[PDB]
Amino acid sequence: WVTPLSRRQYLLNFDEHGVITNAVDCSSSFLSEIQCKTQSFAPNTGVYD
Amino acid sequence: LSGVKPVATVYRRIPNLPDCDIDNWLNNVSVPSPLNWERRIFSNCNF
Amino acid sequence: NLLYDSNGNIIGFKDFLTNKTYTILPCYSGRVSAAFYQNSSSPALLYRN
Amino acid sequence: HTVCKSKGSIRNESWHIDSSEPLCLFKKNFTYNVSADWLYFHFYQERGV
Amino acid sequence: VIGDFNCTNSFINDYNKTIPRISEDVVDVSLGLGTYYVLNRVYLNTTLL
Ligand SMILES: *[C@@H]1O[C@H](CO)[C@@H](O[C@@H]2O[C@H](CO)[C@@H](O)[C@H](O)[C@H]2NC(C)=O)[C@H](O)[C@H]1NC(C)=O
Ligand SMILES: *[C@@H]1O[C@H](CO)[C@@H](O[C@@H]2O[C@H](CO)[C@@H](O)[C@H](O)[C@H]2NC(C)=O)[C@H](O)[C@H]1NC(C)=O
Ligand SMILES: *[C@@H]1O[C@H](CO)[C@@H](O[C@@H]2O[C@H](CO)[C@@H](O)[C@H](O)[C@H]2NC(C)=O)[C@H](O)[C@H]1NC(C)=O
Ligand SMILES: *[C@@H]1O[C@H](CO)[C@@H](O)[C@H](O)[C@H]1NC(C)=O
Repeated sequence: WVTPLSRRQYLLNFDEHGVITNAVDCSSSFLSEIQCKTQSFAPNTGVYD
Repeated sequence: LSGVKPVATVYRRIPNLPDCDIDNWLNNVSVPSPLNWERRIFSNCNF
Repeated sequence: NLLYDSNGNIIGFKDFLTNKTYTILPCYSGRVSAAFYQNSSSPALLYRN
Repeated sequence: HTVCKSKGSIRNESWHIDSSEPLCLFKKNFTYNVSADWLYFHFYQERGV
Repeated sequence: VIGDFNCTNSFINDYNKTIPRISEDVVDVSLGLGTYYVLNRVYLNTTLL
């Protein structure tokens, strides 16, 4: 199986042992864009444009 | 007031090509005669 | 073989020849605060912190 | 084409013809799990690298 | 057509019933599938973009 690639922007979470736990594609949904612009998986309460 | 570069440098890099291993072929247990003079070409390696 | 932080700098590495780890520490680079009178031979230096 | 080495085939492996060893820039062997089920790879280039 | 040298012409035909198939699965980067580690960098307990 082959799929094309594109220059995207992803957010990576590292644990204490340096193992990637979860990732969020910033071009998937609006909550993903909020997590991208806040640089965190638990964004605070606010109005994001 | 004002706020030197030491010449000591540390250069480490992983090689991209294997070793030539010329000493293994020269120290072989089989020594060819002057009439044979076997030949081995070494290329794309580090020595 | 290298250790990086969230800011993007390197703070450690591993040697593949001796199998020993190290921590890269930044080197000192600071200035001196000197107090000088109207007519004096040498001012008074102060290395802060 | 690629010829099976476990059970053989009717053809011979022929994908390059070189009398001597050509100029190479990279050469290294890697090992993986033989009993694996699926493999994943990533190939890309940027700025000639 | 890849190369420009004649190496074998034993059995060459024109088959016209070979169509690639499309998989039924999609890309899911939630658990980490589809993401790759950095070249040689290690990150411990950090969230990197
Ligand atoms: C550094 O650690 C690596 C990993 O264990 C060592 O590589 C091993 O060396 C032994 C001895 O020859 C082999 O039996 C293993 O198969 C090697 N493992 C791998 C993954 O290559 C290496 O020798 C160590 N280096 C030093 C200087 O101690
Ligand atoms: C990587 O592995 C391949 C396959 O095991 C090696 O190719 C072999 O090379 C030897 C020496 O030239 C030949 O006698 C064998 O017939 C080759 N095997 C195959 C399947 O082609 C290759 O040399 C290895 N590379 C390194 C750098 O060790
Ligand atoms: C991993 O990182 C988290 C987030 O920075 C650390 O959690 C903080 O720990 C400090 C010290 O105990 C607390 O004062 C903060 O309130 C914590 N923040 C959160 C959001 O929990 C955690 O300690 C780190 N773990 C290790 C082993 O370094
Ligand atoms: C290779 O994969 C099989 C099946 O997934 C597994 O049982 C085996 O432990 C793996 N080998 C190693 C060295 O982990």
